[PDB]
Amino acid sequence: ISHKIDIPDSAWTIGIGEKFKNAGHPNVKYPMIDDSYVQGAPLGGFGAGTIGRTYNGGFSRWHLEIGKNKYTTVYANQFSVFQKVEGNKDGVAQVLYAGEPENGYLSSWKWDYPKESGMYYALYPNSWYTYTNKDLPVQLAVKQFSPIIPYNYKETSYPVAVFKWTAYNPTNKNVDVSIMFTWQNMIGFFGKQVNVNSGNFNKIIKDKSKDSEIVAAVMGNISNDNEEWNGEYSIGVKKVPGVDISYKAKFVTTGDGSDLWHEFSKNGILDNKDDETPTKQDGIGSAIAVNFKLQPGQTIEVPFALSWDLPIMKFGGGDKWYKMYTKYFGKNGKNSFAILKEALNNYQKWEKMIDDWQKPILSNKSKPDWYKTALFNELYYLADGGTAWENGKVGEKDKRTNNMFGLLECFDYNYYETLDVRFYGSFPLVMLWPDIEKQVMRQFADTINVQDSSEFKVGSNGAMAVKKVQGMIPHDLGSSYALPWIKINAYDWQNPNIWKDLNSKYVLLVYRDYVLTGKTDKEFLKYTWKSVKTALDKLKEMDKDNDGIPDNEGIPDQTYDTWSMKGTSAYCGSLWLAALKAAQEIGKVLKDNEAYIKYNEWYKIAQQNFEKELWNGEYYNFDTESDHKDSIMADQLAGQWYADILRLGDILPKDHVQKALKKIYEFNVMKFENGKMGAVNGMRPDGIVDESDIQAQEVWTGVTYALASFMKYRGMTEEAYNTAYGVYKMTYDKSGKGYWFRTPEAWTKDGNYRASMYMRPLSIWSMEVNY
Ligand SMILES: *[C@H]1[C@H]([NH3+])[C@H](CO)[C@@H](O)[C@H](O)[C@H]1O
Ligand SMILES: [Ca+2]
Ligand SMILES: [Cl-]
Repeated sequence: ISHKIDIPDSAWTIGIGEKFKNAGHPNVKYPMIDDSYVQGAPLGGFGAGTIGRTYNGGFSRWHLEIGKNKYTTVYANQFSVFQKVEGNKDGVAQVLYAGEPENGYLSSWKWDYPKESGMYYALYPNSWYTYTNKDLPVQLAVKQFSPIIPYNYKETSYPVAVFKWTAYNPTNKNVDVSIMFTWQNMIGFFGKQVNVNSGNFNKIIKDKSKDSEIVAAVMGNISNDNEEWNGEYSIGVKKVPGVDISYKAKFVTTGDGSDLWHEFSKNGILDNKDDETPTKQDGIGSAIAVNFKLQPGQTIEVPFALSWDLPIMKFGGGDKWYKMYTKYFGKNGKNSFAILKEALNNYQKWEKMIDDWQKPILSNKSKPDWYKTALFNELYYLADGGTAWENGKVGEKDKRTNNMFGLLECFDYNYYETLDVRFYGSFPLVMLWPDIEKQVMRQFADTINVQDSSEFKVGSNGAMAVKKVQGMIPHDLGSSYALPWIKINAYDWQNPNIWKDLNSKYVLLVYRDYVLTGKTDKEFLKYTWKSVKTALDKLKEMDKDNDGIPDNEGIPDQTYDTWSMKGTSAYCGSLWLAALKAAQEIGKVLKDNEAYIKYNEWYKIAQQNFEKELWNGEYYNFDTESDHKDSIMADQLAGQWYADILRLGDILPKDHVQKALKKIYEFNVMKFENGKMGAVNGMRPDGIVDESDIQAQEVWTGVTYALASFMKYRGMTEEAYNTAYGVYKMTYDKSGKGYWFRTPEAWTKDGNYRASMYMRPLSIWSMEVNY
């Protein structure tokens, strides 16, 4: 069957129903998400809410409630197959799901799709399932995707998925085949406080335009309430030559399922029974099937689709917003059929658009397949990370020009656009969706001079601190449990208003976004320039010892929020140097002589003092005053890394940078499990992992990928890919820890993890920056 479909060799692959033996688990004491290794590539566009369908076939990882992660298989949601060989009395019917319900429902359906009988493949945004089963003479495959397309802000938003089936008969008998899509009416699955199924009902739409015929089920509710819970789901199929369509509008999901299954298992043909009766307590669902006869050697292809029109997202602080796709389909929540139809009539164009964007990388035969696997599959997080993309506040009067956006750091630390993390994680956005990236950075610019003098308890030490200080960049733009975009600085473990990295990272992200979009967007530099100057001016005030560099205060006052730095640090110091160099450049572009002169003066003093304070002959010391000061830090030259990307030249001597990178490769990579797991954060110069704090002993996936890109830029090609390979292997390989489609922030040497589904590893896209 893989002969009749084209799956790229770089697709991640696993057997349907394969048990994975090696899997990791959280390495922390507090409760932390662990949804198991049974995952797959998500379906759904940016800001739409996403649905994770796993490699076992189940629709199990629900991100439809924006900002929340709910792992539960909705067992009624499936593809099923019927096959009957010409000359047999009976056919066979089978749910394409390698599992079964726990207790109760749908006992009549044929569960437990057998092992060693099919494969799952993923190369985001595409995934595939092949079915090669000795009791199914006709072989089947499906290609499933959403239209996630760089430089496209329309289709990329859509709450839709397409399932393109291919069926091939390798035998010498005629075989009757049916494929059935079932879906529960999930209105009330979340957001509805009482009466969760009440008023749900299903209708059948038959669209008979010539050379189209679509048949679709629309699963909605009789209420017209404008609430997060209300809207519609649709499933449907497009008629193709040689296929007939059948349907069932209403079967009971909170029952044994035999209302539907006795029809399908007989002859693969449903009753075509319409029934718009609303349910009260029972759960209900719909079914759409196709049936056809395959001659020996014959192939047939048929598309199904799924859409969800859930127009309103609500956050825990009370704000309700329309999702981005509503711009294209409307806001009233009765548009699921329009969305489905658009997909069923345009999916072939979308396939080609995805192929067109993937082709430059896939066709580059100098790059290993593993690297391609990771580059594309890490992109899952852009849609799956609780992504919020608004098209107005519900009830909003004054029209607006922009659509605010946010990606979560992760689900365990439910913070939007954590700036210290996006410094690593935002590369795909600037490179592939630059209008979104510039919007986010304008969001940050707009916060710089916000002051909120109310106080909060700091988690690390119990002291009270001001929420938001004028001139200090925020850690984050809110929490999905509170008020994204409106109440910033949701994070409370430390006080980010005294952090020594955020203001620098902010400036560097600004200049990055100018450089990587062609050095043409002077208007973006003009919008952000006051905030850039304010940010550097405020951070200068933190230089207590007058060496020209902000001083770390013997506490975790930066992204390593449990790892103390004291005095001048390699990390914050290098970031400061590069940020000064960037601001000098912007000064030149914008003809701001006083800023150029001032930042140049600050840069020259700071650069001299940084080298003297920290250069030890082999690498740059972690810091000037900590007990662990001669640790080799993987991220010690983060400022120079960004300076390379920004084309700002040498902030530090080339020979010193080279020695430092070589040391990090020889130590932090190669002496940490033989370089097979990434770069550990801190290593002592005797070749022993630094145990001064948990973070020192962790590999950070996104720091590792960033380090790899830096090594690549500096011509250490073999070291770069070796360093990155460890992250790929841990994430995706049979020898790793089973983290596919949930890449975590960190792991320790035992392979166990902290914070699955994390933003930072999107930094693998920095390996694709083109000089
Ligand atoms: C999320 C998390 N604590 C990390 C460390 O893993 C930190 O960098 C972020 O600032 C925090 O919000
Ligand atoms: Ca200082
Ligand atoms: Cl290997």
